[PDB]
Amino acid sequence: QCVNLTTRTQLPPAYTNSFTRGVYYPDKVFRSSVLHSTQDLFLPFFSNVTWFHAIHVKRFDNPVLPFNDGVYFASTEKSNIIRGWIFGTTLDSKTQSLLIVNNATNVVIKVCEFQFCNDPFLGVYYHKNNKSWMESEFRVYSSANNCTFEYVSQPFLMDLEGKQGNFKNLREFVFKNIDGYFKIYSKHTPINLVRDLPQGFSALEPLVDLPIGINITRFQTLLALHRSYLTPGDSSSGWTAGAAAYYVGYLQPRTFLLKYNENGTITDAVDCALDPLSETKCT
Amino acid sequence: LKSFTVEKGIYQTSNFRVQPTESIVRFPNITNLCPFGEVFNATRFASVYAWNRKRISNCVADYSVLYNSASFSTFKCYGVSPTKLNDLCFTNVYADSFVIRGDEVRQIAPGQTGKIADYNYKLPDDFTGCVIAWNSNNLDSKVGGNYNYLYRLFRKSNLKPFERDISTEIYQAGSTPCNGVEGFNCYFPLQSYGFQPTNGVGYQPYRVVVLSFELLHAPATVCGPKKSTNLVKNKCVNFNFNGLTGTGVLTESNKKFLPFQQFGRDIADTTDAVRDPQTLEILDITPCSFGGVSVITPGTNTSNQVAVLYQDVNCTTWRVYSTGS
Amino acid sequence: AWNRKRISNCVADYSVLYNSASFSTFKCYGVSPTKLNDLCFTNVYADS
Amino acid sequence: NGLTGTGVLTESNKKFLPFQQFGRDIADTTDAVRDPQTLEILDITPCSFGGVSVITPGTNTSNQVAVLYQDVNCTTWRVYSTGSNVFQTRAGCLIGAEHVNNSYECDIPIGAGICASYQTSQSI
Amino acid sequence: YGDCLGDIAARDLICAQKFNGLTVLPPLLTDEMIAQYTSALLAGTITS
Amino acid sequence: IQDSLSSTASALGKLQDVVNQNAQALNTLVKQLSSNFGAISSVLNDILSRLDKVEAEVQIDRLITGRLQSLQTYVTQQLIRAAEIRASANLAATKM
Amino acid sequence: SRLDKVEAEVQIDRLITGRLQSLQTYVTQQLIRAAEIRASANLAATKM
Amino acid sequence: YICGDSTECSNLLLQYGSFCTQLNRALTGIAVEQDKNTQEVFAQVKQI
Amino acid sequence: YICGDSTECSNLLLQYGSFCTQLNRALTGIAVEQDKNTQEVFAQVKQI
Ligand SMILES: C=CC1=C(C)/C(=C/c2[nH]c(Cc3[nH]c(/C=C4\NC(=O)C(C)=C4C=C)c(C)c3CCC(=O)O)c(CCC(=O)O)c2C)NC1=O
Ligand SMILES: *[C@@H]1O[C@H](CO)[C@@H](O[C@@H]2O[C@H](CO)[C@@H](O)[C@H](O)[C@H]2NC(C)=O)[C@H](O)[C@H]1NC(C)=O
Ligand SMILES: CCCCC/C=C\C/C=C/CCCCCCCC(=O)O
Ligand SMILES: *[C@@H]1O[C@H](CO)[C@@H](O)[C@H](O)[C@H]1NC(C)=O
Ligand SMILES: *[C@@H]1O[C@H](CO)[C@@H](O)[C@H](O)[C@H]1NC(C)=O
Ligand SMILES: *[C@@H]1O[C@H](CO)[C@@H](O)[C@H](O)[C@H]1NC(C)=O
Ligand SMILES: *[C@@H]1O[C@H](CO)[C@@H](O)[C@H](O)[C@H]1NC(C)=O
Ligand SMILES: *[C@@H]1O[C@H](CO)[C@@H](O)[C@H](O)[C@H]1NC(C)=O
Ligand SMILES: *[C@@H]1O[C@H](CO)[C@@H](O)[C@H](O)[C@H]1NC(C)=O
Ligand SMILES: *[C@@H]1O[C@H](CO)[C@@H](O)[C@H](O)[C@H]1NC(C)=O
Ligand SMILES: *[C@@H]1O[C@H](CO)[C@@H](O)[C@H](O)[C@H]1NC(C)=O
Ligand SMILES: *[C@@H]1O[C@H](CO)[C@@H](O)[C@H](O)[C@H]1NC(C)=O
Repeated sequence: QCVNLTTRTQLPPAYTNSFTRGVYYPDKVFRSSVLHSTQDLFLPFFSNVTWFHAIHVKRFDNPVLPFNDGVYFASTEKSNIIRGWIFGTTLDSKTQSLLIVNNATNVVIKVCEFQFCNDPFLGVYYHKNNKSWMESEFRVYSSANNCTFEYVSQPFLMDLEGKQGNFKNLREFVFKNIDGYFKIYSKHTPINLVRDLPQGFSALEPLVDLPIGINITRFQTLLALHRSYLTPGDSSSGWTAGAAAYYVGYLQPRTFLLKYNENGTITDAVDCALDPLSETKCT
Repeated sequence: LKSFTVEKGIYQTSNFRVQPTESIVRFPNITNLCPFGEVFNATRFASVYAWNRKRISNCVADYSVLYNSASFSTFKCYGVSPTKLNDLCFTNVYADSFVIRGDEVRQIAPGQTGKIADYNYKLPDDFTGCVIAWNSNNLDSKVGGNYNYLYRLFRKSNLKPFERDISTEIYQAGSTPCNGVEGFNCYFPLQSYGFQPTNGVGYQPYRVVVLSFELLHAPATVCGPKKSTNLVKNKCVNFNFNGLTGTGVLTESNKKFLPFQQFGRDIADTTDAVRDPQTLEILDITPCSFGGVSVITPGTNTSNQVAVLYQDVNCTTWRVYSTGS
Repeated sequence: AWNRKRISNCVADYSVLYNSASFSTFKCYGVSPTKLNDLCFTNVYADS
Repeated sequence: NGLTGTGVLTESNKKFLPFQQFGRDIADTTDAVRDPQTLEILDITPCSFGGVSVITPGTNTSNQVAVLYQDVNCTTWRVYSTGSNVFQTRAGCLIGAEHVNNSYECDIPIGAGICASYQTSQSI
Repeated sequence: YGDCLGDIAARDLICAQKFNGLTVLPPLLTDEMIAQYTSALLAGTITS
Repeated sequence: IQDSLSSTASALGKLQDVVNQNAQALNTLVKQLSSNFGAISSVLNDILSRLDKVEAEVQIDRLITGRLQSLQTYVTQQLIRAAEIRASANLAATKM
Repeated sequence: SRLDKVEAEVQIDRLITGRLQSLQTYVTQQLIRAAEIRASANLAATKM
Repeated sequence: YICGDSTECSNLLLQYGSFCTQLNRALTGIAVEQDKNTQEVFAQVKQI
Repeated sequence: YICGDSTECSNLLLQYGSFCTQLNRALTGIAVEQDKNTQEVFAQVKQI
């Protein structure tokens, strides 16, 4: 069912900086006006993160990336393009794989023995006669057996109409797989920048803890393209990309000094043993 | 002073320590009894290489109905005392059920070795919860053999805690590749148990259920069979909030907790604020012991009259032993 | 009159004892069972 | 042979007796070891050594700092970052502060008759 | 570090002290400065 | 001297140092109540509400030992500071 | 290298407590010696 | 300070009353010494 | 000094940072006091 895309033009990879970004709540305990020291897996301050983007100019990036003790994944978008993740070891129907997809109607999370093909994606079609954008193509996998987990959310409709201008929505996620538990922290922010990650601070709140029990070493991102009457290609040349970006970083065990204000929200943090001044601040 | 005689002067005694009045219990109000018959009284259990995991919620954990039948040969609990199971509330209880051989029941424990503990099922080193195991020779075993239960024998490396491996690929023991065929130095990983009613004690099927949970850190749904009590305030009382027991005064609060927070802690890492499970409101907990006390006395060979000085308090009743004059 | 045997020049794998010979009692003092694959032993005596 | 650790292995000069395998220090810690594969002695040395000090003005003034590494020449080496403005004193190697020839009532005591201050662009 | 690693076949006190995190800081005033101060005191008490 | 004392406020640091030292010592004594000291928790309530009084005494014993060590350290520091302050007071009395 | 991290924490806790006790004793001795040396230095300054 | 507002720990702690009493005696001596220091420094003259 | 060049023991020891910081503060005070003592004793005169 799924096909192969033969239109992308490749460029050397791009890297950016993580400006004091990627701090999440370590526990579910309320603290107010406290300087609290913690020892956990965090994204180091001023890290050299990787940048991927989907534009038409064409660039359409969704490679297989490693999974080293956890992943910090940020996404800047305006048309809800980035809409899925796939985690697994081999992705070749020999080991179990985890799939999280938002297909504009439901949020499906499945731990299942999938047969993923080379280029998984989703596809939206635009109708000229009346103004209605609808999702029509779902080409992630081909078969699924021994299918353990199951979760389907309530139905809904998502604004997937093509919008241009300036990037609006920034969504940050932290995934970590420990002791059979897949823990996901999430956060959403409205922004008005055009190119890169805004400089600022934002704490990530716990979102979900899935008891999956999977050996996870690799992961991949599921984007959505657009099909229009402008390009008369059949399946591999008639695809036009949207405009979105996502940044990837890896977590490491570190010591952090967090500041809880009077209301009980994290406002500042010190990545300890970053530079000797930070160590002095720790002491 | 460890003596019957006291010299003239002033001495410092213990602070004004006040005793509690009554005791209260506040548990979330749940009426359902979660299934003890779909976990312990089921008709079909999964194999050990693919063990069954079930989440349980909205409980009244009584376990007093398990006395009429289902005598358990093994019941070992880590992280909590067995006698305190009726005074606690549990956050998220997971039941892991499977069937093994009796001689292997000793391998279901933290920090153990063997084929079960290495290739099939592994428990974490920091384990909270506990293990139950009982003999089921008259249910899982039949004459002529019962090969419906399988287990893994060959694996490249040991498993991680709470990890499941159900893949069935040919295992290479020597150096030549196998390429999906069974031959010389190319074995099949899974093999079936052999269960018969005439086997020995060791070679008999044992059903094992492992319960995993967390205590006193997050909002709890599974709770014990204790009753509830009315809420009192502005008095030093003994409280039991979701298993957290203490003494203090409960006062109306102004903090607003996030929807996933239940307890608040001080800089000294002690409980300060708590959310009432019955009605969602925040209350602050304050100790009811406060204020120093000093005694002024002449020599005991002169008189027995003394004076008492209570620090940090006006007198213009109050927190005094006896007002007097 | 129990039997004592000295063992030497080993590769202590004990992974071949999984095909058969299920042990009802296996209790180890002075060393953790999980560290038996990361150690070398000086002089092993088996008393049977 | 089951003894796990971290360190630097160096050629040795000690000669063990035919029935000895490990050597120990006065603090009762492993110092020398014989290689089981080929019979030779190697000394084990920790790879952590040398003190570090940080000279800084108030954080409400500037974020620039200087780092003094004890017991090391600078005349790369065992430093976090070489950078520039390397200065050599008898208390250690100073990185992040330029050297002058004047002499005032000194502000921040570094040591061995050397002090530091925040002056004028703006620097240490 | 290249000197304490040099004398690994010979026992030393300062190397063992420093390898365990016990360091000695240098005094702020050197002996030359103290000698200058003493000479100034002598000159003041002799001439004036 | 009146004008100099009125303008500056950094000449009387020898007393602010003592006040700050005492306050900081008390605050540190308060801080040291969050240490596990090898036990499973830093609160008596959790240990009492999770374990019966046959295996909960070990953690309580460890906590008691740690708290006593902290108190003794504080007392020794106070004794040394009292000695030096007494020497300073004797010098002041001689000067008066 | 001999025990896993479920029964090896006890010995490490004991060792940590002992080392901390040694460090505190050393610090107290140094404080007392510093006090007496400071008294001697004050006497020397008065004499000068 | 140790386990205030608790009953079982008080029963356990009853075997450290000598230590607690000794600490309190030291603190009382410190306070009395400070009062004596102030009185000795500032009350040299007797007639106002 | 306690368990240098080890990772697990550092994680265990993270619950004694207050003690370590207090010891270091005492030692720093001692060193500053000694420097002040030398400066006060030998720098009575200002003009060389
Ligand atoms: C991918 C599946 C997915 C994930 C991992 C996630 C978090 C998430 N995002 C949202 C609002 C909400 N959530 C989303 C979608 C997203 N944030 C994303 O990371 C992605 C991929 C989308 C879908 C494209 C949108 C487009 C909006 C419309 C307003 C807003 O920007 O929050 C919710 C609360 C919805 C309710 O309670 O009624 C949650 C749990 N949400 C999802 O749908
Ligand atoms: C989880 O998956 C990884 C990758 O498949 C496993 O690592 C491999 O282990 C085999 C053992 O023979 C090696 O041949 C491979 O070279 C390893 N690959 C990598 C990237 O490390 C790993 O063993 C699995 N973890 C568990 C607990 O089973
Ligand atoms: C007879 C030669 C053995 C000599 C080796 C001596 C020490 C090294 C140890 C092996 C551990 C005990 C062997 C059996 C382990 C049982 C594993 C199981 O199935 O649960
Ligand atoms: C896409 O490419 C992969 C390998 O390059 C191949 O296995 C697959 O058959 C291809 N699919 C299509 C539709 O060409
Ligand atoms: C840091 O980002 C740059 C991009 O300019 C890249 O060249 C470099 O490889 C990155 N460094 C590391 C260690 O990845
Ligand atoms: C009009 O919009 C609907 C959905 O909104 C779409 O199915 C349809 O294609 C459009 N009408 C025609 C004639 O295509
Ligand atoms: C997985 O599915 C295959 C065939 O669909 C079957 O042979 C096997 O028994 C299943 N394994 C598990 C654990 O369900
Ligand atoms: C805390 O929340 C309140 C809203 O009730 C807000 O007015 C106040 O500014 C917040 N305090 C801080 C320091 O932000
Ligand atoms: C039972 O629980 C609900 C909370 O949803 C609460 O509103 C109600 O008052 C409770 N009933 C009693 C008798 O407290
Ligand atoms: C278990 O099942 C049997 C019959 O199915 C029944 O007699 C028994 O009462 C049940 N026990 C429990 C605790 O439900
Ligand atoms: C095997 O052991 C002997 C020691 O007798 C040694 O000489 C030889 O080098 C070793 N073989 C290898 C590959 O190291
Ligand atoms: C650096 O080593 C040289 C000898 O080559 C020596 O002159 C110098 O004393 C050393 N540095 C210091 C600060 O002593």
